[PDB]
Amino acid sequence: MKRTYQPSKLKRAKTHGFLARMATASGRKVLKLRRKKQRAQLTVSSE
Amino acid sequence: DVTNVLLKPVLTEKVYFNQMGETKKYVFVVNPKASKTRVKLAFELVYGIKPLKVNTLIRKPTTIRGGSRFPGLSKLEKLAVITLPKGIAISV
Amino acid sequence: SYINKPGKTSAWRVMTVRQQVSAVLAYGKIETTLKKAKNTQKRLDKLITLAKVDNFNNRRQVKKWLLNTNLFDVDQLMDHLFSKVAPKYEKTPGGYSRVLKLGPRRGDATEMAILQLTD
Amino acid sequence: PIKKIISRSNSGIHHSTVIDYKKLLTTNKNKPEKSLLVTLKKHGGRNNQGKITVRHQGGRNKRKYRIIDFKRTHYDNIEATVKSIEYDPNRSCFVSLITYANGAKSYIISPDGIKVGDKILASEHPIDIKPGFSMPLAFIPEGTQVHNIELHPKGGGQIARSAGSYARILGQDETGKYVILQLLSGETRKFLKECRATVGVVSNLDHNLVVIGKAGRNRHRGIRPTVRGSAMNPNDHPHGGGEGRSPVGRDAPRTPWGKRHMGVKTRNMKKASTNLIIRNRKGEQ
RNA sequence: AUGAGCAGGUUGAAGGUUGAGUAACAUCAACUGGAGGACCGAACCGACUCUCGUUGAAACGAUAGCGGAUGACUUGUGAUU
RNA sequence: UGAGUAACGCUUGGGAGUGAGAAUCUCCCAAACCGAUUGACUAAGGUUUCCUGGACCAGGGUCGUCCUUCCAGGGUUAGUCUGGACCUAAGCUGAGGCUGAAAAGCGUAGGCGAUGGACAACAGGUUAAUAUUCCUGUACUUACAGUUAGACUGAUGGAGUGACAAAGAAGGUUUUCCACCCCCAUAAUUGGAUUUGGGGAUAAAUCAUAAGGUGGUACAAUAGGCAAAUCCGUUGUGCAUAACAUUGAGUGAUGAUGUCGAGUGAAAGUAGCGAAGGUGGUAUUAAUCAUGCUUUCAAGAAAAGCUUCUAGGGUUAAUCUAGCUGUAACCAGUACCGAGAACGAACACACGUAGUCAAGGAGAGGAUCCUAAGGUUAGCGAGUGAACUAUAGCCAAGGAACUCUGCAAAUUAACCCCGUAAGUUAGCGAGAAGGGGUGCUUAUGUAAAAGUAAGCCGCAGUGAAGAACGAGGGGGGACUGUUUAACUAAAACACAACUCUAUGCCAAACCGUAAGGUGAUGUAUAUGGGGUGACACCUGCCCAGUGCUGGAAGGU
Repeated sequence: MKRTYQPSKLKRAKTHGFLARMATASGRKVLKLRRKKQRAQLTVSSE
Repeated sequence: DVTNVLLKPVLTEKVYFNQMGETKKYVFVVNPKASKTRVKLAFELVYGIKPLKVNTLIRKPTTIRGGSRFPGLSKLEKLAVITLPKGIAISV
Repeated sequence: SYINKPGKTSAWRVMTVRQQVSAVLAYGKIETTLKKAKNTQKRLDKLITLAKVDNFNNRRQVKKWLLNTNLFDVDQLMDHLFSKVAPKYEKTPGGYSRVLKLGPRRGDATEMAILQLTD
Repeated sequence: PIKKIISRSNSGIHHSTVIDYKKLLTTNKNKPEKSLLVTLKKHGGRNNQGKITVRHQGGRNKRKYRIIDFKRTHYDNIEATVKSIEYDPNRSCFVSLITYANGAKSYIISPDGIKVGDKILASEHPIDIKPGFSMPLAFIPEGTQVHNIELHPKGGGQIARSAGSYARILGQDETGKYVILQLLSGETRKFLKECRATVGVVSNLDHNLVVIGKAGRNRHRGIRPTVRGSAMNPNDHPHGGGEGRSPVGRDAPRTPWGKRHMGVKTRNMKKASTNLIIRNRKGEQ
C-alpha cells in the first residue's frame, strides 16, 4: 500500500535543505542553538 | 600538475587482465578535482609518454566494516584508467 | 481460506507415485514415506504383472504409468521393462518387492521406508 | 443565431444550444495568425499572496490574449481596412484584424455590423461617422450608440466593452464640459468630454441567449460548483450544518463576513466624481 | 505549468453531398459522415453488497464482485497554500 | 507465567555427491502455475545491497556445510548516451527598490527553474562484477590555427521561425499474414505408416531514387515594424491551369567478403565449426508520410535555437564558404536490485507502487482456457486424514413456506438468426418482451468464409474457460456526478435553470497594516452575494412588529 512518506531525496533536499534553512533567519538561529545543542545533524547536508 | 595528483597505481586481477592486453591500460588514483586535460598533461610530462585514451570513475564511499562493534565509512578515491600506445608502456 | 499452500489431493499423490515408480525403475531403490511406499507397492506389483502379455495394447497400458528423466526416457523405461523385467518375476504369486523400515529422518524425525526389488 | 446541440447522449437529457460561430465569425479552428497573440496565465483563483481570493472560480480552459489597440492615437489619420474577424475567447466578443494603409496590421475591438473589407478611418479630428469610427466626444452630437469609453483620457476604452454593450448620450453639461451619458445597468453620469468613443454597438450580442447546460462544462468554462451559505459549517455559517434543512433566519442575510449588504450601495459618497451623480440604477441623484 | 495514458469492438444523430419534390419552401430517398458529463467493456478509479482476516498479508486490508469508465478524465513531474 | 498454548507470514518428489553430520548445500530429473508475466529495458527509489574466495560466532519464524550472514579482497570507463557547459514553462530568489516598531514583508532588472525545447554513432565482440563508456569494425560532429581558392560582412535592433488541443477519417509506404521455394536436421518396431521440426539477415553513417505531402512563385513604392533596411510588410500587376520552395516515406548501392546462423559439436557441451540467407498478393495488423488531413469549442506554451535584413562597420582585407592539413573536443553519472527478501511498508508478507515491447492455438481484444524462452517451488516440515471450522463440489422433491423482508445465495451470459410494446422531451425503451441455433464428412459457397444442401453423430454442439437476470407499481432527486480516508453513500451536496441584490472602473469586494495585488489585464450580455435548484403550470395572502431601502421638514 502507498504510505505517507516517499523517499524522494530531491524533494527532501528542497524541503529540509541547509541552504533553504540558512535562507531563513529562524532556521539560522535554530542551527546556531543546535550547534549549542550538541546535535551531530543540523541539516541534511550536516548529517 | 602539483606532482602529487599522481597518488598511486594499483594492480588487481582486473588490472592484471587489463595490463596483459596490448594497449597497456593502467590505473591511477588521483585528486577528484582535476580535469582530464591537466591529468593527461601531468602524464606526458612525468615521462615522454602521452596517453592513448583516458577514462575516469570514483570508488563511491560505503559503510565500511559492515555490521560490527566498530563500523565506519570507506575512503574517497577517483580512479583514472589510461590506455597507452600498443608498443609502449610505463615501468613503474 | 485465502491464498496459502492449500494441501494436496489425489492428483498430487498420483503424480508423486508416478515419479517414484519411474525413479525406482531408474535404479531399483527408493527411500520415501512409509504410507507412499505402501501405496506404491501395489501399483508396482501390478505393473510387473501387467507387462507380461507384450502387445501394443499392453504397451500403451504399461506406458500409462511411467515418467521421464535424462538417464532414462519413458520410451527407454517401456523398452527396458518389456525387454527384461517381465520374464523374470513370473515365478512368484505376488510379493515382487520388499519395503523395509529404516530409522527416522534428520529433516522431520519420521519413519522412512526403503522400497527395493532384487532377484 | 444558435443551433441545438446534437449529442444523442443516454445519460440524462441536455437542453443546451451552441452558437454557430460561422455566420458571426470565421475560422472555427483555433490556429490563427501569429501577429498579436500573447500567452495568458490564469491565477487559479489565487492572489499574489498564494491564497485563494476569488469565490467559486477556477478551472478555465487556457486562452491567449489578443493584442488590441485601446489608446487608438498612435496611428491617426491613417486609413484602416478590415482584414479579418477573429474570435476573442478572453473577452465576451470577437476582435477584428484591420490594416492601416501605411502597412500596419492590428487587432481592434469589433463594433457590431462591421465586416471584412469595409473601409473606415479614425483620428482625433472632427469627421463623418461610419461604423468603427473612433473620434473624441467633443466633436460628436448626442443620440448615438457609443462604447469603449475612457474615464481616464488617453488611456483606453474601459466601460461598456462586453458582449453587445454601448451607451446613449442624454445631453451635454451646459458649461461646455461633462457630456451626460446613460451608462448601462441603469446608471447615468455626466461623463468627461475630454475622451474618445467607439460608435455603434459591439458585436457578439447573443450572450443574453447563452446556455450553460451542465456543471462540468461551466467548470471548464470557469466558475466552480459550490454550496450556498446556509448549508455551510455552523461556525463558518450558522444557518447550515445539521439535519432538517435549517433555513436562513437572517432578514437581509449576510456573508462569511457580517455584511448587511441587501439594497445598500457601496459606492463612495465622497469621491471627486460624486458631484457628477445623476442616476444610480433605480432613481435620481 | 509541464506531461503520459485511456485494450477492445460498438451506435450512426447532426453537418454536408446527390436526387426526387415544392414557385420557393416544406417533405422525403440514398450517400459521406463520426458528435456524444453516449454503450457495454481490458486496464483504471471509487469503496455499494458478500465473505474472510476479528492480537492478520495489513496502525486495516484480501475474494467474488458492483457502479463508473473520452471525461463534473485519471495519473506523473515541479511549484504552491 | 500463560505454555508448550497458539502461530511459524502466495507453490514438490526422487536419485547422486559434498560435508562428521544437509528436506532447507549443490548436480540431475521431471512437474504445474505466470506467460501483456512468474520474460528483459530503464525513470525514480536503495546506494554496495554487486562480484570472487573462505567461513557459519549475532539474524535466518527449527535447520543451516548455506543465505541477500560475516570476514578478506575486488567491480561501474563516455568529443556522439543521460545530464553542467544550450535556454526556458509554472515557479523561486532578487541587489539596488516600495511598505512595515525592528527582525521583516513585498517587489524590478536580472539570476536561478525540467517533467519541455537546441543538439554530432551504430553494431558485434569480451569479464567474476560493466560496458553508444572498454575493445573491434563501420562513421559522425565541433571549433581552433595554418594553408588553397572563392568570398562583404553586418546586431545590440527589426522580421520570420520554433509555435504545438481533443476527437476523427483513408490512404501512400513497406513489413505482417499466408501459399510456396531453399537449406538444415529428421526416417520412425506399436496398431498403422515415406516422417517431423527449425532456419531463412543484418546497424549507424554516406550516396542515389527520393512515394507523397505542405501550399503561391517574381516586379516596385515604402506612409507600418525606436531607428535603418535589400527582411516581413504594403500595393496591384504577370502566373494564377504549375511552377517555386520546403518536406517526405520508403527503395536501392555500399557499409556488408563483416556479425551471424540450421545446427554441428574436440575439452567441456566450452572452443572451433556453421547450410540456407527466396518469390506473389494480402477484403488481417500497426508503422511511418504526419506539426498531414476533417470537424468541434471550454480556442489548445515559451525561451533557447534557426534564417534573414539593415544599422555596426570593414573593404592594405576585418570578414564568410568549403577543400586540405594540423590541433583538440571539457564537467558529472554509469554495478545490480529494480512491482519488490534490495521502494515504502519498523519487516525473508501476500500489499500500493514511471513508462514501455509484451510472442503461439485461439479469439474484436491489452478479456478468457491451454502454451514458446524464462524461473522457481513463496523461509518451517512430516503423518492420520476425528468432531468443529474456512474454502469449495453436490444433494433427489417441494421452492420461498427464511426473513422485518427473494438479505444472502442460486436461473440469464459468448457468438448467429427471427420479433418486440407501454411511456416517451423522439434520443430511448431494447439484448424489452419472446423464441430458435451453435458438432462433424462432402459439395456449394467470396479472396478464406458466411450461408445453403445432403449425409452422419452426440446424453446433449460457445459442448472446458470466463461471460447483462427480468416485469410492474411507489417516494425523492432530474440526470451524468462530489460526498462523512479506517461505520453509514445517500432522497446529503453539487449541478443546469431561476427571482432578487450589489459592483460603473483607480469598479466594488477580499487579503495585508501597509505598499500593493487578485479582482483583472474582468467592464453589466462581466463578476460577486443571497436563496431558490431537469421539464412544465403556478408561489396566494399578511409590512402588526424587526429588518432592507429611500427621504426630508419637525424633535433629538
